[PDB]
Amino acid sequence: MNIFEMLRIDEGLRLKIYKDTEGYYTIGIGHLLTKSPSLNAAKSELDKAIGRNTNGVATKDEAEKLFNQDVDAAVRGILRNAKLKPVYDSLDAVRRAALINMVFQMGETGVAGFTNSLRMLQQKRWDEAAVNLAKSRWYNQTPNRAKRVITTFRTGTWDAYK
Ligand SMILES: [Cl-]
Ligand SMILES: [Cl-]
Repeated sequence: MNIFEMLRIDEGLRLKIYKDTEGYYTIGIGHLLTKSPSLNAAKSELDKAIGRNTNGVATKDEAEKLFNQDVDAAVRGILRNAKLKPVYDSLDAVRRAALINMVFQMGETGVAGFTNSLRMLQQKRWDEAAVNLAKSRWYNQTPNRAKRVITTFRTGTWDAYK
């Protein structure tokens, strides 16, 4: 298992513009297009992302390219973030993937706000962190996915994904 396969399981793959769990237009492997209520605005962002008149549809290769770009951006965001970097640096490889997953879903800002959990993770207080992570809108809105990521931070194994 690795970050790509992990996120592929969590996000799925859809080749036509769809609405995510929050009702925002997305495409491919969890690639958010826009928070705007307008389908046209979404089609326009899709075309600009892929570089062609797509008509709201992407091919598999295109979706996978957006995915590679997004994972790369998530990592790079973490490394540039003063609150995130130190946590990431302190973690083992598996847990690092858990942190990337969270950033991919909610953004640098979103995750950087889990101040208390981040400190616990940095301290390697696994069970405590897991408890704190669960007291969040994130967990209440997408509990199955959140449980998978949490278990990952708790155990440092990929058991939740197997
Ligand atoms: Cl893009
Ligand atoms: Cl879920």
